[PDB]
Amino acid sequence: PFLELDTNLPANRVPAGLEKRLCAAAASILGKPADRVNVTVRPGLAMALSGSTEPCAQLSISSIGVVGTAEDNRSHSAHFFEFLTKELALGQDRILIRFFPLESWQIGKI
Amino acid sequence: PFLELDTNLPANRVPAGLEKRLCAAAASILGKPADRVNVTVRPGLAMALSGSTEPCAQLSISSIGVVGTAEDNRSHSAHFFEFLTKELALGQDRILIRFFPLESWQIGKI
Amino acid sequence: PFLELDTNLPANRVPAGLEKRLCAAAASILGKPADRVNVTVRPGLAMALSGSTEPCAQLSISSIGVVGTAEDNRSHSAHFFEFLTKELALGQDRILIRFFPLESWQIGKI
Ligand SMILES: O=C(O)c1cccc(-c2cc(C(=O)O)ncc2C(=O)O)c1
Ligand SMILES: O=C(O)c1cccc(-c2cc(C(=O)O)ncc2C(=O)O)c1
Ligand SMILES: O=C(O)c1cccc(-c2cc(C(=O)O)ncc2C(=O)O)c1
Repeated sequence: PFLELDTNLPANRVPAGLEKRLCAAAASILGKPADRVNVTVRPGLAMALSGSTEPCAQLSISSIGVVGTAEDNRSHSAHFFEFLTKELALGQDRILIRFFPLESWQIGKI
Repeated sequence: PFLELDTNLPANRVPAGLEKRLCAAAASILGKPADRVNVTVRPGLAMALSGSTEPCAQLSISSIGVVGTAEDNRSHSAHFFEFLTKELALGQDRILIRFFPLESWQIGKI
Repeated sequence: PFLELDTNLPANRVPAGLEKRLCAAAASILGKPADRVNVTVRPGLAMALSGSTEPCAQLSISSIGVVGTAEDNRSHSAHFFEFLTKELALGQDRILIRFFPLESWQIGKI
């Protein structure tokens, strides 16, 4: 799976090694091996979420695994909110998650 | 809606509070309440647009609202070009917009 | 076409003008004119790829040109791995490419 996290938290306000803890958490949450988990964190951005510029984060999750129902993703979403609220001291209303299906042909390795 | 703006303008060359003005503009343009508008600005990137490295910007707009016709989006596009040309002193040829449909199930809140 | 490259290489460790060489390479690889090629490089990010935080890069390629088969993209992928391995001194296992189809209506110019 492919995780992309944008935040207006400055790089020096983001916990050291967040990308490592999010990778291991994502493997456990999504039930995938760690060696197939990809995380990108882009801190220090200018962001407005739900109309406001308080600290926030946007998480994109892209995977062959993504099933196009709310319920299929709701347990995953709940875990990712719990992870990000504790790591970045964000309220529940300062995080949004977007899920994107992928197919095998779209992924280039070699 | 979800707005993502990449630019090669350095962070200190981007107008203070662009993310706030783009959020309010987007609400007015897309006819959505401000509290459902999300903006991310990523300045200081290395960018080539239409083959050149002059100042430029790429805007992604993702929404349940996006209708898969040029004409449905053309009035929106026109407004976003007018907004970005004036804020970032870019010519019309230095901006590209991409529209992406979303469905409700893809969005995780809580 | 639209190329987006994320890397954990610091901006000052990324070769000067990578965005220009990637633009010209992409035009030659994808068989498109340079003036329709768009490249974004976002360096200095925190990244884990295949579970690890060694230097890596993620390349997204979005185009009307993208055909939904592995084989249609495999020659393109091979060229982009060859380009990035030599520019960023990354091993083959430290790069992942994702291909995304676009339709004309999604692209706003003016
Ligand atoms: O399934 C494969 O063998 C394969 C081939 C290329 C890439 C991937 C892949 C897919 C996903 C995902 O969609 O969640 N995540 C990680 C990988 C990967 O192997 O890096 C998987
Ligand atoms: O429609 C809802 O109630 C709902 C639930 C979760 C997320 C969103 C949503 C959708 C969009 C959009 O697709 O343009 N924009 C903002 C939101 C949001 O409520 O944050 C809307
Ligand atoms: O085909 C067109 O005339 C046209 C109109 C608007 C945007 C684009 C376009 C499409 C792609 C692509 O999907 O690979 N790449 C570059 C462009 C562009 O003209 O900037 C093309």
